[PDB]
Amino acid sequence: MYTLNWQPPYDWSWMLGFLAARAVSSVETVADSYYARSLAVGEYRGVVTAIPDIARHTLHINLSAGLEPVAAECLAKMSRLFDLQCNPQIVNGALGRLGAARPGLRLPGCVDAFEQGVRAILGQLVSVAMAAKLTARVAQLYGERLDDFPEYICFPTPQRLAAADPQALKALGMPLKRAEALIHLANAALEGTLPMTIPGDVEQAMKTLQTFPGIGRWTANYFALRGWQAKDVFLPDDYLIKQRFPGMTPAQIRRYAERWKPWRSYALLHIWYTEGWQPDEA
Amino acid sequence: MYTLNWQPPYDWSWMLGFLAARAVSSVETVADSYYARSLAVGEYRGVVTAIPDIARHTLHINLSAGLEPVAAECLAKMSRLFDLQCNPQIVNGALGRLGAARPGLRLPGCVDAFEQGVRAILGQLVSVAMAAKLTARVAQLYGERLDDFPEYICFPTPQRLAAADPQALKALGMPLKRAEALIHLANAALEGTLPMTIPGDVEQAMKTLQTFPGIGRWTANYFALRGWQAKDVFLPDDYLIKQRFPGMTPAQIRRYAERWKPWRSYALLHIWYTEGWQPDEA
Amino acid sequence: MYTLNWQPPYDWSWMLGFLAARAVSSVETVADSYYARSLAVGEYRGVVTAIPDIARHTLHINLSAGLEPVAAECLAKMSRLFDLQCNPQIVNGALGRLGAARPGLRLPGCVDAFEQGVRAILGQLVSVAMAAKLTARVAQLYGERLDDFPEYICFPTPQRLAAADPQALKALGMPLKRAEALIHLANAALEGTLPMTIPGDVEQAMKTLQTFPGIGRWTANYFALRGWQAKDVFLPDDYLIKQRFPGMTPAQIRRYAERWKPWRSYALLHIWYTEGWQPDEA
Amino acid sequence: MYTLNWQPPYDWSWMLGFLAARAVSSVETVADSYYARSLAVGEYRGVVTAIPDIARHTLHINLSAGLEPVAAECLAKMSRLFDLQCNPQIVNGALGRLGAARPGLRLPGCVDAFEQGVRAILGQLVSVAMAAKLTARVAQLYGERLDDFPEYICFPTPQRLAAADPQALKALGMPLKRAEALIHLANAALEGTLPMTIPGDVEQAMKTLQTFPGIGRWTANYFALRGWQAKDVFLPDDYLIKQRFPGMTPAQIRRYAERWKPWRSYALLHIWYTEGWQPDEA
DNA sequence: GACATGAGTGCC
DNA sequence: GGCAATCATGTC
DNA sequence: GACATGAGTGCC
DNA sequence: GGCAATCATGTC
Repeated sequence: MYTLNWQPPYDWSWMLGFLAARAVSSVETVADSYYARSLAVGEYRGVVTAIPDIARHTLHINLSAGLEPVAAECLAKMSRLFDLQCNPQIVNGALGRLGAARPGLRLPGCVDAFEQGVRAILGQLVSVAMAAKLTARVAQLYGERLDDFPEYICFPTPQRLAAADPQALKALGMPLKRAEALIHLANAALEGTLPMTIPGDVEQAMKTLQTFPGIGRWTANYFALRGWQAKDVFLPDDYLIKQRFPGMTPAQIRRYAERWKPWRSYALLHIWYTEGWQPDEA
Repeated sequence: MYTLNWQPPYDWSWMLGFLAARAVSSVETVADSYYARSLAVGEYRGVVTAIPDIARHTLHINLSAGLEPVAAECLAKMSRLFDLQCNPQIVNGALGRLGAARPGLRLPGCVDAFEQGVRAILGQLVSVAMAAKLTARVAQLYGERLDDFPEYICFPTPQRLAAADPQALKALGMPLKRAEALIHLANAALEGTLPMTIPGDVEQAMKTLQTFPGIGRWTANYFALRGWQAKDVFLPDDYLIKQRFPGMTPAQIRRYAERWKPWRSYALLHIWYTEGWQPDEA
Repeated sequence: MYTLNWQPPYDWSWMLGFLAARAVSSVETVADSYYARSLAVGEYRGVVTAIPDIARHTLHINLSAGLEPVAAECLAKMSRLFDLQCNPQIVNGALGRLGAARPGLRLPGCVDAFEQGVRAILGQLVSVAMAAKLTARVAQLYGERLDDFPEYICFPTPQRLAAADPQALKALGMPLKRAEALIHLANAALEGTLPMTIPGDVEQAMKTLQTFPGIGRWTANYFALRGWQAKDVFLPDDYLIKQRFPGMTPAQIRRYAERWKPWRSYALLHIWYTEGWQPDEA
Repeated sequence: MYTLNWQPPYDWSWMLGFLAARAVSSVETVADSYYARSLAVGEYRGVVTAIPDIARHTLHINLSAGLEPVAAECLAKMSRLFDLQCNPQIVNGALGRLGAARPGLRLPGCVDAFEQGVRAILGQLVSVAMAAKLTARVAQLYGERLDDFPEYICFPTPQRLAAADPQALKALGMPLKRAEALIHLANAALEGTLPMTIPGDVEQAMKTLQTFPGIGRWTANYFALRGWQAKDVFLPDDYLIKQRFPGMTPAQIRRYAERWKPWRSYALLHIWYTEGWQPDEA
């Protein structure tokens, strides 16, 4: 129905693949040719379906009737999720060899900063697959089911999770601390204390984010990267990243990563997805 | 040349007139058949042209090339400015009598919360046409002029204002306290403390806003109304509103306005634009 | 055994009466010729007896064996409770007529500032008689009994009250907020945040005290007066004072009392103890 | 004139030696048989003279005419300075072997926490003799000369040091952060933030102190020991202490020191004044 | 991974 | 020796 | 209009 | 009494 453009190349299989690994049952549905999920903009709700068109370098977006009133916001959330803004020539030109194997690579965003904030926290310690499980369990117990599309459920809203009983969330498979970290976030979301869009000083904002309980530096970075689509953040505390920089302390990795400014976020994605990558034999 | 929907009726004449009066020279061009303004989204920028199609309840948005990479957000920004989501048959069904004269009334949003915040501040105590002229100076001094369209210039950014010399701001025609309010506001925008989108608890967010130097309740209320497009806020401290409710205290005005919950903002605009309106003998 | 002197005149009759009215059962005992109470200084506990000898205008102080190791402090405490440093000639000479009906008048101090802090809060609203009874129940429930004097019980320490159950204190016949105020006051004392001795800037010190939940301007003033024996503070919010200055508002009473600087605390006691008194209608 | 008791044994030779090496010229005088210093309690000033009587197990105190109105507090001040409360049988029964060589060891206190605070900071990273001269300058540059004893000057008051040129102090012989440490300490003293008497939670109180500029864990430890006469603190970060535990780290020392609870303050003193001391090689 | 403890360094 | 910036431990 | 004072009122 | 909400009032 609605259509947006993007600049080639765009590695849709890599992206869909990435979203598929982390998809949340009842919330999203990922296939090799499309992506679809529940979505709530204020009191408006429905199902969004994104269908890429390679030959045309266009993305077709359909919205169920309930979302039509806020169509444009839905589109903007979709464009942030898929990084339609990216100019591969600029980024690939800057990274050189690091991104030559997958020039279509994009930064997987999100459709809602609050949701991404919840996703990032439950992503702590556990595995990608396991986090998706847990999130799926939190969506289950706290999300609203779409009247018009029963199969789908909306990601839990801030007001709902802010009222949740720490004990209940704990019961789902997380320490009490983690559950408290979630409740605190929902409240910050309600008060306007959790930046919902990228802030002017990502560094300062991430720092402030770290005063939140349950949110350490890994969570704040990963959150800025996904929740804000911050393009210049590396994840030196990341598990897989420690594996890509054998025997290197976080500050070492951070300093090494500096050579990729101002597209560090993109370099991170490349390192993550380069099987045998290893620092330069220098 | 994208297109967005709107439900009828929609009083474009009234909407353009509202924006026209507050149009900031070099930023916005307001004619009776179209709206156009410079627009900056991150590093992306250009000019936006909005053309209403009464013919079939549609809004045609044109984007210059420099904004195409972020077309989606641009459209979202416009939908918030023109209140495209509004279902007038629902609002007027609630306001009844009060909105029967101008059923096509809409809430004039903004295209950026920070900009709107700056406008709210520079709108304090002075006349409408005055705030406009004054704001245009600020835009002229701290704005980034477009290369694609030289005639236009982008609204100041938070980093540019956060770094402004207070006195230099004062010299433009405002007290120092106001020049300082702007600077604080920009900082808050820089570190993610100024909610850029409507928060879950508008009351709470407004309370917090009032702790900002230069921001009192009238400014908070007004900011929430236009900056977040909050639909249920009234301005009992407004100059004109006080005239509409002869000899009533803010609390009394607010008690009275409760009859229009949950659409107090619409009620507010109708009362603002209804010369000679007076309260019932309730 | 121990002896401390004073400068005449001293209205022991009044001093003992005042104290007798506010005496806490099991804690203090007030006769017409002597005063006595339980007393703890660190881990040193015992009973103190003070017998004033008008004839030789000296104060007889006897100490149970348990306090002998910290005798001097016990002495300094009795001297603050009885204001033996007072030079009646300097005060009665700076007050004129106000201090004539009883020039022996002394500022009734306290034996421990935390204790006085508790007494100040429990003294809120209720009569002097009820405050006493209420304070008696707090002592009985959290107090420390002296192994050598089972009739006597030590006033609750911060360690016990800081750990107290809000509902337990409430059950003694006080609002939940008052109980919460006590618990907080205790924590401050544990943390070292409650001035246990008169601070250089009583004004600033009191202002800070008012940020304590449950402590308003009245409690702070009365606390400064009794707990720090600050000699220049008035109680313009005091109920009885309000009646001594009919028609006047807090600040007017406060503007009037400035005439008695820097001995406003004494003036307060005098105006307090003169049923007739009334201001001079300027 | 006034007499205070103490329990044997009491190493007066050592005590006076400790105070003599830290004696501030113009403030205090120390001799083989007595101690004497300026003393200010409110607007009352004068000279205090302490003379020990070994025959009677007593300390004789003499006050100059200007301190008589507050004699008892003066006495209490001397008692805290000379640790008259100490029961050597208890401390030695606990320290065992460690204090067997000088069972008359006492904890040298102070006559005022603020002063002690100032001395703690002025003694940072310098020799006892230098801190003495340095403090001496500070005393003369901001003190209160006694009219009845011209060569004696009262230690600077918090108000006087609060309102002091941060450069003038530097001039006397200290860094910039050094003088700012004083000025801050003074303000804290003016508003009642610096505990003047031992708090119920020494650990927590010290933690807060470390948030004071210029006041680190060492000063906070040494301040608790001398200014509050806390009896169970230790100084693992002390230069001399480190050498008494060759190699060991602040945490290891700290842990070995626990064997002396609840009298670590005493253990410390014995270790400071026992040269060839070294822990059990075990 | 978040978080408090503790321990290098290393500079005014 | 106050004080900012890392690492390495060790529960939750 | 923001923003300190200061009062009233009403409900803990 | 504490305290939040509310209503002038004077200043910038």
